[PDB]
Amino acid sequence: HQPLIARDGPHPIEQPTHNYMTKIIDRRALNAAFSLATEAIALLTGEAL
Amino acid sequence: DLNRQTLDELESAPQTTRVRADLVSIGEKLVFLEALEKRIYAATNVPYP
Repeated sequence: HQPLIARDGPHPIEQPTHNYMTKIIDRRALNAAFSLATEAIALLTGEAL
Repeated sequence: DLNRQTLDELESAPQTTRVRADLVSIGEKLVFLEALEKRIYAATNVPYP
């Protein structure tokens, strides 16, 4: 919303202006890895106990 | 008498409030120092005079 002032001639007479806006949410993401190893999987499960 | 009671000096001292405003001393007298493109002329299309 914009306010006003009051002018005198020979200037134009102004009106109360208004503005209306919407914005679009952009989307981004992340990435992160973990890599395990083969003969350590059996250690967690129990195949090589 | 020459020095009369002046017509203005019979009036009442009006009611006073408090206003935040900048005050500068130059020479022997105080000055209201003020910039006017934030209180007025903020986001209204009128040229600063």
